[PDB]
Amino acid sequence: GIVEQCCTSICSLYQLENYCG
Amino acid sequence: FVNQHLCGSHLVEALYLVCGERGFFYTPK
Repeated sequence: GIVEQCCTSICSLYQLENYCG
Repeated sequence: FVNQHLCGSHLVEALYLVCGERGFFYTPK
């Protein structure tokens, strides 16, 4: 999930936007 | 600011800034 993608690995705008409403 | 390791409050802040009025869901577990 988001922690595995953005915290324990390097985040990306692409990924963050997957979590927007 | 988004292309780095972002944990805890730093991740929430990035979601806030990116998503704007769309809002977001933060599910760490």
